[PDB]
Amino acid sequence: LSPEQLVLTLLEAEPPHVLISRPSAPFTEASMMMSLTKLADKELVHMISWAKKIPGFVELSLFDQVRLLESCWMEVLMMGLMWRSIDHPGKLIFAPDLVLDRDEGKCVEGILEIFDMLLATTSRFRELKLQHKEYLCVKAMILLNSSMDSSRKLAHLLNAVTDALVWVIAKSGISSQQQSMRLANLLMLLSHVRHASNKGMEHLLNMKCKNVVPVYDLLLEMLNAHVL
Amino acid sequence: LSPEQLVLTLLEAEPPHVLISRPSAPFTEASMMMSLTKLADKELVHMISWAKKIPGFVELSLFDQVRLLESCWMEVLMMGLMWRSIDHPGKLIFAPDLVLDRDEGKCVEGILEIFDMLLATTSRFRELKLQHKEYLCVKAMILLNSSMDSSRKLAHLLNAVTDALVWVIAKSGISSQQQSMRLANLLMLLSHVRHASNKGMEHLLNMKCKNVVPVYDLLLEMLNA
Amino acid sequence: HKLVQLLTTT
Amino acid sequence: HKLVQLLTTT
Ligand SMILES: C=Cc1cc(O)cc2nc(-c3ccc(O)c(F)c3)oc12
Ligand SMILES: C=Cc1cc(O)cc2nc(-c3ccc(O)c(F)c3)oc12
Repeated sequence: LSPEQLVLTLLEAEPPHVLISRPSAPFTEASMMMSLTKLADKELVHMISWAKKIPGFVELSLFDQVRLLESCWMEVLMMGLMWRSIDHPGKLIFAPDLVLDRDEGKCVEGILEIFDMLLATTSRFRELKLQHKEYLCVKAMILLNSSMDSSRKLAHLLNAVTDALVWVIAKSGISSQQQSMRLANLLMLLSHVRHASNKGMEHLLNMKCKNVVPVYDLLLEMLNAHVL
Repeated sequence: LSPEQLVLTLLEAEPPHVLISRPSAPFTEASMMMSLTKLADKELVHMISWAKKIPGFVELSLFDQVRLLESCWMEVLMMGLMWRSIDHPGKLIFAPDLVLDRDEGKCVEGILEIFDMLLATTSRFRELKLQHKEYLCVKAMILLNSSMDSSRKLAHLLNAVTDALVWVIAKSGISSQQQSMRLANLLMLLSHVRHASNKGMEHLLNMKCKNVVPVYDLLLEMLNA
Repeated sequence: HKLVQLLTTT
Repeated sequence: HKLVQLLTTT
């Protein structure tokens, strides 16, 4: 399986566009958190189908499949969030019917801090002019690299996806030095996506513990499994 | 400044190893946390001197400097810990006479798990056969990339260290494709160092609240950020 | 255990 | 502030 063919399979694994089916209206702390959680739950279902479509993923032991997804889910959701927001500065496109402004994150205590992080990182990917194919590899790497017989498979799969990202960068046709700097820059931004996801989890857990948000089953499980 | 001059600069900028002795009696939850907090406090002081030697660091605004350091200090401490333990599988060299076995992490509620991921990452580094010059670049990158026109200068500084990392990897003589592959493999591990770094800080806050060990001055300021 | 059932069904 | 001191006073 060549780099181009692996990248295409990721394109094919891409989850469908998700909408929360909400008529446009002003956000309150209740409506916002209810929307974020409802959207996260829907995306989680699509995320599972996505991972299964990654060559070799289902070949992994069921234990690894579970622990990989339980640890990275929020990070994957946020990476998706940033690719959707790339062409819309100042905005966070969680979903077509869930577009938020920085000032709207002020109605929920502690979230403004996080929106600013997401907006910053997104602004950074925009500066680097992240390409769709780079997005695809990076997102897959997030899943395969969250591993904090089946072990070698994971390493092989992760290596293959890295190999694919290098290929994508090589196709851009920029100098070899600029290809090394770009690869390093994209990989270093993940640390920032990971940071904003750690904060998003802390904030979400806090919200669940207060039963302030109806935490749907899949999302409750993903959340409960992570902190544990 | 060429990539080589930058590496030579960081090489000299390396902080000297902090000397701390292992308690005479076998570790207790408290004596261990005391050993760790004390070592960290001493290393933190050296870390500040090390940072000011990273070309251009002192040229950033005092606020960027502080934000950068508060944001990554523990990850920097652990990167150094992993490098020191590179050649000692199953062993964690917090310092010359503070060699903790993976087992001793039992006397501290919830630290063993952290010792395990620290040892795992260390093995990944051993497996990649991380080189001293690569290590120096990566550790500095940890500091300059924790951004968690001084902003414009921070980027330039980060690219310079990245440029040096690329230069060092080229000096290994492997194919251009493998140079790219090794670069990716090295950086993908920053996520794991970071993970153990977050588990370590959260675990330290917890021990402080549990009054299991006193945490003040420099260490406390960094803990709260 | 929705995760596990979704991982074992299509 | 200790951090600030080490960064500027040292
Ligand atoms: C922003 C902080 C944040 C805080 C919180 O308490 C719950 C959240 N849920 C998300 C979220 C949902 C769907 C996505 O696709 C995504 F990228 C993020 O972000 C959240
Ligand atoms: C292991 C978890 C851990 C937990 C905790 O509550 C306090 C800690 N301090 C360190 C530490 C100290 C000096 C170092 O040089 C280093 F790398 C780590 O690790 C700690």
